[PDB]
Amino acid sequence: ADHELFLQAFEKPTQIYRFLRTRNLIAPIFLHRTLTYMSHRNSRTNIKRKTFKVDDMLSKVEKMKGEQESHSHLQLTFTGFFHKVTLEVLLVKVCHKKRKDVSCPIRQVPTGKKQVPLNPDLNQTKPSLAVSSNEFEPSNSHMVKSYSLLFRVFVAQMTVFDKNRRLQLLDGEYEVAMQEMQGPTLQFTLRWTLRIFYQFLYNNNTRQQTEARDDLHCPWCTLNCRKLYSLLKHLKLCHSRFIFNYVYHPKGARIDVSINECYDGSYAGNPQDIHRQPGFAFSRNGPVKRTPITHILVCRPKRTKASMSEFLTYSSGHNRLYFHSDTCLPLRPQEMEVDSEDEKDPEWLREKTITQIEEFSDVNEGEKEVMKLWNLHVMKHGFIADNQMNHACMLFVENYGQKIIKKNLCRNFMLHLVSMHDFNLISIMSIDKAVTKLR
Amino acid sequence: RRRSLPRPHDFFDAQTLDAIRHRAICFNLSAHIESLGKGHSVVFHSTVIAKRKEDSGKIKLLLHWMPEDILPDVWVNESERHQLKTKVVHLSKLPKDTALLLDPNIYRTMPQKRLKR
Amino acid sequence: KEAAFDDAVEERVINEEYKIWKKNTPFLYDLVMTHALEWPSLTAQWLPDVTRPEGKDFSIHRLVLGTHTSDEQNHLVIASVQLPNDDAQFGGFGSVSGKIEIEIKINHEGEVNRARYMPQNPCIIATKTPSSDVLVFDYTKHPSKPDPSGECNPDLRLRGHQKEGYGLSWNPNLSGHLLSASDDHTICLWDISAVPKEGKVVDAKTIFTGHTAVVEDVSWHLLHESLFGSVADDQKLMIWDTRSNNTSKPSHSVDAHTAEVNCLSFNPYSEFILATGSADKTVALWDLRNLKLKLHSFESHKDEIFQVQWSPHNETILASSGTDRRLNVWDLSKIGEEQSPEDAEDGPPELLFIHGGHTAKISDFSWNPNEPWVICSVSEDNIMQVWQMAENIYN
Amino acid sequence: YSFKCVNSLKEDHNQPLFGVQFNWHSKEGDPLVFATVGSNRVTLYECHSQGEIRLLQSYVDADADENFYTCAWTYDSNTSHPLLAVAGSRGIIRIINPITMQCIKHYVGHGNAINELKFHPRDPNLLLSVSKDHALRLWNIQTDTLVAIFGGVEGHRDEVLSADYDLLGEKIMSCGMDHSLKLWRINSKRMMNAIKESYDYNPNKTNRPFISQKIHFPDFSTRDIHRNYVDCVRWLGDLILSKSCENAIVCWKPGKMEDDIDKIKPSESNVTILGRFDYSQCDIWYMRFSMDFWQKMLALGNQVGKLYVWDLEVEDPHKAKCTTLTHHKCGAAIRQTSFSRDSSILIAVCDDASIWRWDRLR
Amino acid sequence: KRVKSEYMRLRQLKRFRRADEVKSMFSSNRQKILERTEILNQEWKQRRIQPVHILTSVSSLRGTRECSVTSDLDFPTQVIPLKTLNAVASVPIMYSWSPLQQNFMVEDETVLHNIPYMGDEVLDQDGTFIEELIKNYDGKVHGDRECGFINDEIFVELVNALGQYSDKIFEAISSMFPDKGTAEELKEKYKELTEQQLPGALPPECTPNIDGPNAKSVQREQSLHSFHTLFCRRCFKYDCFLHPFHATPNTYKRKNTETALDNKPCGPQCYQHLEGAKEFAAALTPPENVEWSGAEASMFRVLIGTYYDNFCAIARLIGTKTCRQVYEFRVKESSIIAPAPAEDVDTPPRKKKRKHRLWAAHCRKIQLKKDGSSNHVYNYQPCDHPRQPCDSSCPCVIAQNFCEKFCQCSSECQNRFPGCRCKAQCNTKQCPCYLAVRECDPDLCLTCGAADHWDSKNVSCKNCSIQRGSKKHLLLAPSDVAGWGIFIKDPVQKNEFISEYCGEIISQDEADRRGKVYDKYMCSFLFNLNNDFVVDATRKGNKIRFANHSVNPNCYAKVMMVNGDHRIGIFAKRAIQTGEELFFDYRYSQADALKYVGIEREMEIP
Amino acid sequence: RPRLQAQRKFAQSPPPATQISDLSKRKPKTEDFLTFLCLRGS
Ligand SMILES: Nc1ncnc2c1ncn2[C@@H]1O[C@H](CSCC[C@H](N)C(=O)O)[C@@H](O)[C@H]1O
Repeated sequence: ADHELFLQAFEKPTQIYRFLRTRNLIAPIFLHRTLTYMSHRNSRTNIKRKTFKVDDMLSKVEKMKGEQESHSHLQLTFTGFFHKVTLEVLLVKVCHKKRKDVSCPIRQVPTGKKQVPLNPDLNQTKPSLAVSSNEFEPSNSHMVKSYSLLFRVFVAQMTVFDKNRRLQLLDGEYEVAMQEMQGPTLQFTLRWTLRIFYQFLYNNNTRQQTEARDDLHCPWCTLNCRKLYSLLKHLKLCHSRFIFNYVYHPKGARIDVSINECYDGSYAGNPQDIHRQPGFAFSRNGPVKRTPITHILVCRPKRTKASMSEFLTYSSGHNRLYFHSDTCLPLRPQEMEVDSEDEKDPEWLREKTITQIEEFSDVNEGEKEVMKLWNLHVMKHGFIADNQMNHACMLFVENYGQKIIKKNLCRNFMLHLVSMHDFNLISIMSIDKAVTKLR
Repeated sequence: RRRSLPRPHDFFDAQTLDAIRHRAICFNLSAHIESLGKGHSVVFHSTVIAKRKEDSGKIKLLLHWMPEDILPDVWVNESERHQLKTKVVHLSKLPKDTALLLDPNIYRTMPQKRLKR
Repeated sequence: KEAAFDDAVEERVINEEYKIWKKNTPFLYDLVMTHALEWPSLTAQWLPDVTRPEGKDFSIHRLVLGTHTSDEQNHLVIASVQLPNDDAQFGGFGSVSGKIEIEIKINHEGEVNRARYMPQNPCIIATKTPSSDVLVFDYTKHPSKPDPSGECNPDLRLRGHQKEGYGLSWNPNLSGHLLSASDDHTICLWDISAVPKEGKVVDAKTIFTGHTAVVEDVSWHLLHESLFGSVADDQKLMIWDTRSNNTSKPSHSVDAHTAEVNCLSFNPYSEFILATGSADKTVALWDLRNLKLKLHSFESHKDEIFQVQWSPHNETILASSGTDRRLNVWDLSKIGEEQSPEDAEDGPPELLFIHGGHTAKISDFSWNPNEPWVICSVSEDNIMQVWQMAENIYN
Repeated sequence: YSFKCVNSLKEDHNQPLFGVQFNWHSKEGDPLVFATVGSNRVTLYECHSQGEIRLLQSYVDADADENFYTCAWTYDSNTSHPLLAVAGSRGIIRIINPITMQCIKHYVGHGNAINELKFHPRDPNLLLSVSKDHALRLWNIQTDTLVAIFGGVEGHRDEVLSADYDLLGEKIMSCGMDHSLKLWRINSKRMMNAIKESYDYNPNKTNRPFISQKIHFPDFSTRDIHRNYVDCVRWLGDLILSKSCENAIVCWKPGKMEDDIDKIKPSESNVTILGRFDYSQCDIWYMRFSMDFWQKMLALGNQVGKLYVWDLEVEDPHKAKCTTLTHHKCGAAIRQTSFSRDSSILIAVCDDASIWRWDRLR
Repeated sequence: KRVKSEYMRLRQLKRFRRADEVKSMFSSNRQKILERTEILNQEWKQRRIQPVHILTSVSSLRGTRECSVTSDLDFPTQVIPLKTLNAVASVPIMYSWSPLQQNFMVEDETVLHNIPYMGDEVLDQDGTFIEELIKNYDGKVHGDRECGFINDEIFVELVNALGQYSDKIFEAISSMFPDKGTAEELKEKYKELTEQQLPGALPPECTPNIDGPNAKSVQREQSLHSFHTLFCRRCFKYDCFLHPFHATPNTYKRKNTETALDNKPCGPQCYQHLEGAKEFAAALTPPENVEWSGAEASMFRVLIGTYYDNFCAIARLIGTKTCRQVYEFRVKESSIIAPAPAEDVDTPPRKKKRKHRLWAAHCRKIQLKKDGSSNHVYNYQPCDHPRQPCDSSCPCVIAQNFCEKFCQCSSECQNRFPGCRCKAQCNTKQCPCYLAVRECDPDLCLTCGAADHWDSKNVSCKNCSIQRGSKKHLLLAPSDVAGWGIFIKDPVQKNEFISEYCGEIISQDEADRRGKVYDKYMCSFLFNLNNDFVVDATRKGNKIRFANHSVNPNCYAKVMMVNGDHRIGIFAKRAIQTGEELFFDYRYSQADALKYVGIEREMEIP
Repeated sequence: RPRLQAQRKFAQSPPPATQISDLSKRKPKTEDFLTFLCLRGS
């Protein structure tokens, strides 16, 4: 026997939330400090009014006290290389990523290539220069990112501005290790001009014993819950893929986890796109139609106090997707209005009456033809009452008058009226009307 | 409810489980989040970068970290040598503008190419 | 292309996150009510007038939307909403049948992208411009049932624009004045205060062009009838003053974020402050007198932002939305406030709770001026949501 | 003609396989690639010569304990790609493109489990599906639409587990649990009108859903041909090749000897048997058979793996052939046979998840 | 028995005769095989197909599963990581069914014609279930174990082994071949063979069609004999699928005074308006120049029974007849035939001031006391024999049902009701039809308006919907409890109509026979309809069958009689909004209900 | 009787308790342990 089935069953809940840890830490769907039971965080009480005439003066004072960075022209002189040759450099200006830009665009500005010593030895020095133009202006360089420098011999890169647009460099000799293709390097200079326990429950005959550490931090979403009650409540709220039951450990608390028995609400988007083939499913390139639904989960919670003893959904809409009864085919929301797929005269019974009438022995097609056609008509309109059939005969003649006139079946059709009157269904006057309309 | 209520169709199909499974392998063999990253943080490994000589005898050092998710390379003091070899940055203090590059399932624009704006 | 595989995987991820958010709603919100629509709406602006029926514990609200139909005729729509207007308003809380109604539906040529009503007369709403012409609709005259006999024959249409636009704002101080943006790099001025003649077409009063890229929003100042700010995609917003008789010389030469900026809004309870949001994943506020100086920028979003809303019930409460699939409320009172590392790692101190009740881009959102805290948010996924914070964060 | 082989395979998952079909649409000189179905994995295989069988990437529906019973090859008219259609016990038909190694289309609508499928030899985008709910589903792959059903009580009254087209693709013969053998004619005007409308339907084009129809009434029915459950059918010109667990394959046609196969009305119920073959140990059902493309030779698997091979000619069925080929290690059951475009390669299925390849000595 | 050997020898002689037929057919079909396979091969050679690439692995294979295929002989165990194709939301189990909005009687032949498949595992532990299943019909199977089936000549020659001794020979042949199985049918078969014909696919009296070229004169009853034997009065449709043909013909009286034949000149072509002809007609109240053909005589013999009085209409109907010759032909026929009685009754006394109330009061005592203790509700069966006029031998009386219009009782029989007196939506306790748990039949209930606004499907008269067939809009969707479910797209109020649980009307015995396999298959569809019929909906029906049952259902199903037929009606127990699965209590036996339908939707919430 | 029998379709015929490192034992079940406690977590 193997327990790999248990691990596989619990791994799907595991890795999902483990990746959601990174996703939410980078991009929180909600602030954890703002949770009602996580409210021990966010100690900044809302008590201030913050009149709009205090931040402008403070910002002006900060701007006056700021502006630490200063600049005039950037210059640099090359010393040489070293290996265990003419050199080319470039100037790059980077603009921040715009809507039409997949990433931040980079635009390069050429300069004058020069020559550098081909890995000179010690004391070999006995003039190459490159100067930058003072083209940095607030209007011209408003949209650009921090500038950078290109070096090629064997390519290297290094920026100039810091995060706050301040100068990151200085006038001095630089020893740069070159990222070719100790080791390759280049020389030059620059110038200016409590304890808890865990348990896993599934097929409880046997299980893998577990222990717990970092108690206040969730094993999955690594959230530091400073309140023991709030830890279990957050586990319940954010980890429906597990069922937690609390037992008081002799040396603290204990939580036993178990895979969810039902775990409903797996999909909540447009139900029409659940069964659709790939490519056309979850497209969202253009608007898609879905049935109107209304769902409410919070109206006015009682807001009870944080009580440990507590540990031991309205919806009016179509919601689920509807399928065609005849074909078990999913129904389009736009086709939903008229796709009743049920009417009084199914085609199969239309063929059934024909086949059964024609199949019988002691009767010929000369009479079976009208015997078949009358059934077709009456079952097409589904007459029930006697006064309904009095006009059912009339509607039969109305539907098939030209066809019978071109067919000349009046004498055979007369047998139908005789049977009608023998059952008192068709009156004497209605007998003639089936004849005048026949021609 | 009752004893044998059926389980609704799980929208998280098995191939997505395989994708997250392989992501777990790559992140366990690349950054060691559980051990080195302490679960909630990502370790950044610095390398040997250029050293600049200031007016004083001490040389201002430069360090660029291997993951290079969103941080720009910034100059450091001489004491940073052998002290800032490995740093651990929590996912929260990583920049909120360009840190998505570590893995593109962490965040992406769902409409991607938008027919409308 | 590996984009489709990642898109499907992240679709399942966003489904999982939506589920997790949904089960966390009772201990996060005082009110969660999500709705689905037949067609998506790109406009979410609460009507100012809200009726309060007596006896029952809920009030009747009205909300302006717009059908974005990709197959059939689009319709201008006004949807009513019931909200628990009672202290003890605990099926749901009120009538269990009509918490969402579609009572008003008006034919529209093309979909609605950014609809903004009149403060002076909410019956008049402009559907912006999925065309070269801006249409005017008076929902009182139009029938409740949408007649499919072509367009609803809008009362007035405005000339001046060439391509589509997503910026719209009516003058809060002067009657019948509108400004709107477009991809034509231009903002057009309209005077809808007096249309006595026939034709039912009002030309642009004055064309405004001072930006080198696409303009995407424009708004008037609430305490300044003549001073109105404009924002464009050339990493530059610009404040314009009328009566200057110059269509290219701004009143104050100013510059916006380092990247594309798409929204601009003023706070009603002040004379100077102004806020805007850009595609640089940042929302920054400016001042009418401190133009050059930078007060603060908000760095909670991760994608482009094209909607900003000052809370009408407060002076220091702001909100913004974007393609980040998140809705952020800003409390300027707590700007730069010191907090413990647990509070900081969740988010910046000035950032209030980040709403996450959506599966697509939040097309538009607004706060109703009747309840002290009330806000809806729409999306292209037809996900209509009205949400409220738990009182614990603002007492 | 005599087959010899020293080779065998076995899949690790060990549950029984339920069908193999060769990619007859492969061009001249292409490697012999055939599909295998069963055990929640679609295992494609490649064969060139010398007994070597090369696997292709298997597609597994690990979302549930699905059991697979169906493989069927086809080609895309628009892009000239080899497509494979797979259906299983879940009543779900899956279309997987091996060129991209990823599925493209799935189909839902089956009320119960699905047995083996066959593709239309004339229109590649048409797929006929048997079902456990006494129904017959035909599909239009080019538009993903559902076309007329053959599922009424007037059709089969129990579990349908076999269907086939003729050589020209004009009539359909199927058999079920109720021993019935019924004929549906594709060449009937209603049917090609429905097919043409299926190729002409796009969901975005119109709001009205594609109006399919129900074909309850076949053009023939019979029960006395086999006293047991008939589980496999094939077409031999106008004749029917049917097998039931009376340990005998039989040949017969509707109507009398001179009765036309096209003018025979459904009222006529005359059945004439003009051929029968015998073998041993046909106790367990689902023991299907198939011919080569040229129909010159026939084989049928056995539960001990005996392969009774017979060459088909104009000779008398009584002494048509008495050739049997068997390997000492093929004692497991066999439930499906398949041939290449030529008679060179014969490959069958087994119960212990083993695959056997038989080589023709031509 | 040697009968089988003799049959085999005769079949061998026939096969020797047909050895050329089989050879020629095989050759001809092999020609078509070649000519229709060569074209397919050439079509395949015409176009090109992209070959499949070799096995490859993606970078995600490290976390993905890997499979291996081993070989019995010396071949490498090739391995390949699996490709997890995207899953789909499979629909729940369902069984195909022909849609209809009415019922369909199914013959009760005790032939299995299949053996349903079973798990094949419990049979090894206990395979007695299939034995119990087949023993209910008889310890047999379709085809039995005879293993014998030959041609007609071989079967006849099987008796030829003992034919020189016939009854014993035919019995031996029947024992040899189960196709016939009886020596008695051999007499009819031999009579047909000696006649070298059959009754024929036509009237047996040498006439293919009465309206066909064989325009033979026939009597009135023979012409309508095939017509009336295949005409069902109940459903009004020829060859009914839910009523038997064991009924008397249309031997009923009629309002003979309707055919007044008012005195009016019919022109020169008139059996009247001629002194001798008019005098003869008055007495019956020159010879024809044109002799009427056989068709004219046959149609006259039929139309006389309907239109005795006026000759003009009869002449107008018969093409081969003239009204001027009508008098002469009538004289000749009455000389060669006999007239008809055309019975009618007067019944002068009548009173409806209080007699309706008195009869209604009388019906209540029977239906409560005399019908509540019967413990059975027999299926409606009209009585058409005067052997018990409102007595204890009329099927409508012993079954305690009502001798309605469809019963051949007296026109003023007290065993019938005058319909709905009330106009108050026919569903309150004041409605006699609702009181008698039966839908009001429109031709009698002129108050509630069931016959009013026939084209309207929104009748203000509740408790007549099944007669109108105006079912509400219902939508199929998977059920959260088990299998499929039925969901309504519109709100439903108190006691509003939902579609009838349509199915197959079959006898109690046949329904119990089907229940034996339904219990094993777990997907049962049988709860009793009446003491004679039980509705089976596994083969035919509609979306109603998908409605499940819970301890607190949202609907109620009352088995109720409509127009002489019992129909299972569905009505909502409480107001149900859009998008809720319909549940109605099955009135199911508690033990077997908890065994079958024991799944509950909502637990003990309070 | 031979045709009445049911169609059977076939022939008759590391243990010690572990901390949250055990969680790290189940996402990367292969491709190295990534921590020494996974071996103790097996
Ligand atoms: N509430 C319930 N829970 C489980 N099974 C149910 C049920 N209601 C009905 N059934 C089963 O379904 C059959 C009645 S027909 C009910 C609907 C249909 N069978 C379906 O599955 O879609 C019975 O045989 C019973 O066993």
